[PDB]
Amino acid sequence: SVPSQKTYQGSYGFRLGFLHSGTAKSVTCTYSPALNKMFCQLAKTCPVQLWVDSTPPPGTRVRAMAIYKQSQHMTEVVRRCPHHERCSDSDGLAPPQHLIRVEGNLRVEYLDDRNTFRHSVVVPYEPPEVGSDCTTIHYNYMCYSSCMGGMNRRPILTIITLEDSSGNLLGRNSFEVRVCACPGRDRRTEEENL
Ligand SMILES: [Zn+2]
Repeated sequence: SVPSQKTYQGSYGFRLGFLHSGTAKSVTCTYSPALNKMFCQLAKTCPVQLWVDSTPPPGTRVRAMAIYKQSQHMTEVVRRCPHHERCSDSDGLAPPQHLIRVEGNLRVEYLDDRNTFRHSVVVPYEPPEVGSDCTTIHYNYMCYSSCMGGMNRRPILTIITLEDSSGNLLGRNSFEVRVCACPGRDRRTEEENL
Protein backbone atom coordinates (compact mmCIF):
# COMPACT_ATOMS: atom_id res chain seq x y z
CA SER A 1 0.00 0.00 0.00
CA VAL A 2 1.95 3.01 -1.31
CA PRO A 3 0.69 6.34 -2.78
CA SER A 4 1.71 7.00 -6.37
CA GLN A 5 4.72 9.24 -6.87
CA LYS A 6 4.39 9.44 -10.67
CA THR A 7 4.80 12.90 -12.23
CA TYR A 8 1.64 14.05 -13.99
CA GLN A 9 1.32 17.57 -15.34
CA GLY A 10 -2.34 17.01 -16.14
CA SER A 11 -4.48 19.19 -18.35
CA TYR A 12 -3.56 22.39 -16.50
CA GLY A 13 0.17 21.87 -17.08
CA PHE A 14 0.98 21.56 -13.39
CA ARG A 15 4.64 22.09 -12.37
CA LEU A 16 6.55 22.92 -9.16
CA GLY A 17 9.05 25.77 -8.77
CA PHE A 18 11.45 26.81 -6.01
CA LEU A 19 13.37 29.92 -4.98
CA HIS A 20 17.00 30.06 -6.24
CA SER A 21 18.40 30.65 -2.77
CA GLY A 22 21.97 29.38 -3.01
CA THR A 23 24.04 27.63 -0.32
CA ALA A 24 25.30 30.35 2.06
CA LYS A 25 25.38 29.29 5.72
CA SER A 26 22.50 31.62 6.59
CA VAL A 27 19.95 30.07 4.22
CA THR A 28 16.95 28.52 5.95
CA CYS A 29 15.64 26.68 2.89
CA THR A 30 17.41 25.76 -0.36
CA TYR A 31 16.51 23.60 -3.36
CA SER A 32 18.87 21.51 -5.52
CA PRO A 33 17.91 21.26 -9.22
CA ALA A 34 20.49 18.51 -9.75
CA LEU A 35 19.14 16.33 -6.95
CA ASN A 36 15.50 17.51 -7.11
CA LYS A 37 15.94 17.88 -3.39
CA MET A 38 14.83 20.42 -0.84
CA PHE A 39 17.08 21.17 2.14
CA CYS A 40 15.33 23.06 4.94
CA GLN A 41 15.50 23.85 8.64
CA LEU A 42 13.05 22.65 11.29
CA ALA A 43 9.71 24.47 11.39
CA LYS A 44 10.94 27.19 9.02
CA THR A 45 9.14 28.55 5.98
CA CYS A 46 9.62 26.33 2.95
CA PRO A 47 8.20 28.10 -0.13
CA VAL A 48 6.97 25.72 -2.82
CA GLN A 49 5.64 27.31 -5.99
CA LEU A 50 2.69 26.03 -8.03
CA TRP A 51 3.06 26.76 -11.75
CA VAL A 52 0.21 26.15 -14.20
CA ASP A 53 -0.29 26.77 -17.94
CA SER A 54 -3.98 27.50 -17.35
CA THR A 55 -6.00 28.24 -14.21
CA PRO A 56 -7.60 25.25 -12.45
CA PRO A 57 -11.25 25.91 -11.64
CA PRO A 58 -12.52 27.24 -8.27
CA GLY A 59 -12.71 24.55 -5.60
CA THR A 60 -9.41 23.06 -6.70
CA ARG A 61 -7.35 21.81 -3.77
CA VAL A 62 -3.63 21.28 -3.16
CA ARG A 63 -2.48 18.32 -1.02
CA ALA A 64 0.95 17.47 0.41
CA MET A 65 2.04 14.06 1.73
CA ALA A 66 5.42 12.54 2.74
CA ILE A 67 6.54 8.99 2.03
CA TYR A 68 9.86 7.20 2.53
CA LYS A 69 12.04 7.28 -0.61
CA GLN A 70 13.50 3.80 -0.05
CA SER A 71 11.33 0.89 -1.18
CA GLN A 72 11.97 -1.24 1.91
CA HIS A 73 10.51 1.60 4.00
CA MET A 74 7.78 2.87 1.68
CA THR A 75 4.89 1.09 3.37
CA GLU A 76 5.76 2.76 6.69
CA VAL A 77 3.79 5.91 7.53
CA VAL A 78 5.94 9.04 7.85
CA ARG A 79 5.19 10.67 11.19
CA ARG A 80 6.88 12.89 13.76
CA CYS A 81 9.09 11.26 16.38
CA PRO A 82 7.58 11.15 19.90
CA HIS A 83 9.79 14.00 21.13
CA HIS A 84 8.62 16.50 18.54
CA GLU A 85 5.11 15.06 18.67
CA ARG A 86 5.09 15.75 22.43
CA CYS A 87 6.76 19.13 21.99
CA SER A 88 4.91 22.34 22.80
CA ASP A 89 5.10 23.63 19.20
CA SER A 90 1.41 23.42 18.25
CA ASP A 91 -0.22 26.05 16.02
CA GLY A 92 -3.62 24.75 17.14
CA LEU A 93 -4.45 23.53 13.63
CA ALA A 94 -2.02 20.69 12.78
CA PRO A 95 -2.30 17.32 14.54
CA PRO A 96 0.76 16.70 16.74
CA GLN A 97 1.82 13.59 14.74
CA HIS A 98 1.96 15.30 11.33
CA LEU A 99 5.34 16.03 9.76
CA ILE A 100 4.11 18.55 7.18
CA ARG A 101 2.27 21.75 8.14
CA VAL A 102 1.09 24.71 6.14
CA GLU A 103 1.95 28.12 7.56
CA GLY A 104 -0.19 31.24 7.19
CA ASN A 105 -3.40 29.79 5.83
CA LEU A 106 -6.48 29.49 8.04
CA ARG A 107 -8.24 27.29 5.49
CA VAL A 108 -5.68 24.52 5.91
CA GLU A 109 -7.12 21.03 6.49
CA TYR A 110 -5.39 17.92 7.87
CA LEU A 111 -6.25 14.29 7.13
CA ASP A 112 -5.45 11.01 8.84
CA ASP A 113 -6.51 8.53 6.17
CA ARG A 114 -8.95 6.07 7.78
CA ASN A 115 -7.69 3.25 5.55
CA THR A 116 -3.99 3.79 4.81
CA PHE A 117 -3.29 5.79 8.01
CA ARG A 118 -1.19 8.28 6.05
CA HIS A 119 -1.10 11.95 7.00
CA SER A 120 -1.63 14.78 4.56
CA VAL A 121 -2.28 18.52 4.51
CA VAL A 122 -4.52 20.29 2.00
CA VAL A 123 -5.40 23.88 1.15
CA PRO A 124 -7.61 25.52 -1.47
CA TYR A 125 -5.79 26.41 -4.70
CA GLU A 126 -5.52 30.17 -5.20
CA PRO A 127 -4.68 31.59 -8.63
CA PRO A 128 -1.56 33.76 -8.73
CA GLU A 129 -1.91 37.53 -8.72
CA VAL A 130 -2.39 39.00 -12.19
CA GLY A 131 1.14 40.41 -11.91
CA SER A 132 2.47 37.05 -10.74
CA ASP A 133 3.41 33.78 -12.44
CA CYS A 134 2.75 31.33 -9.61
CA THR A 135 1.10 30.50 -6.31
CA THR A 136 3.37 30.02 -3.30
CA ILE A 137 2.53 27.68 -0.43
CA HIS A 138 4.56 27.99 2.79
CA TYR A 139 5.23 24.52 4.21
CA ASN A 140 6.85 23.68 7.55
CA TYR A 141 8.56 20.35 8.25
CA MET A 142 8.26 19.63 11.97
CA CYS A 143 10.87 16.89 12.49
CA TYR A 144 14.54 16.52 11.47
CA SER A 145 15.57 13.82 8.99
CA SER A 146 17.94 12.56 11.68
CA CYS A 147 15.32 12.20 14.48
CA MET A 148 15.73 8.87 16.23
CA GLY A 149 12.41 7.10 16.55
CA GLY A 150 11.15 9.26 13.70
CA MET A 151 12.48 9.40 10.12
CA ASN A 152 15.76 8.22 11.60
CA ARG A 153 18.06 9.26 8.73
CA ARG A 154 15.74 7.71 6.11
CA PRO A 155 15.15 9.96 3.07
CA ILE A 156 11.61 11.06 2.23
CA LEU A 157 9.76 12.52 -0.76
CA THR A 158 7.05 15.14 -0.56
CA ILE A 159 4.26 14.51 -3.07
CA ILE A 160 2.15 17.50 -4.14
CA THR A 161 -1.16 16.63 -5.77
CA LEU A 162 -3.67 18.88 -7.46
CA GLU A 163 -7.28 17.71 -6.99
CA ASP A 164 -10.80 18.90 -7.85
CA SER A 165 -13.41 19.68 -5.18
CA SER A 166 -14.53 16.03 -5.26
CA GLY A 167 -10.96 14.79 -4.71
CA ASN A 168 -10.22 13.62 -8.27
CA LEU A 169 -6.56 13.84 -9.31
CA LEU A 170 -5.73 16.82 -11.54
CA GLY A 171 -1.94 16.81 -11.32
CA ARG A 172 1.03 15.45 -9.37
CA ASN A 173 4.67 16.33 -8.70
CA SER A 174 7.23 15.42 -6.04
CA PHE A 175 10.61 16.39 -4.60
CA GLU A 176 13.01 14.82 -2.13
CA VAL A 177 13.34 16.58 1.23
CA ARG A 178 16.00 16.70 3.89
CA VAL A 179 15.22 18.51 7.14
CA CYS A 180 18.51 19.60 8.69
CA ALA A 181 20.27 22.26 10.75
CA CYS A 182 22.43 23.71 7.96
CA PRO A 183 20.65 23.38 4.60
CA GLY A 184 23.30 25.36 2.68
CA ARG A 185 26.27 23.29 3.80
CA ASP A 186 24.38 20.01 3.44
CA ARG A 187 23.26 20.93 -0.06
CA ARG A 188 26.74 22.01 -1.10
CA THR A 189 28.19 18.82 0.43
CA GLU A 190 25.73 16.51 -1.34
CA GLU A 191 26.36 18.23 -4.70
CA GLU A 192 30.16 17.95 -4.51
CA ASN A 193 29.61 14.21 -4.92
CA LEU A 194 28.39 14.91 -8.47
ZN1 LIG B 1 11.62 14.66 15.59
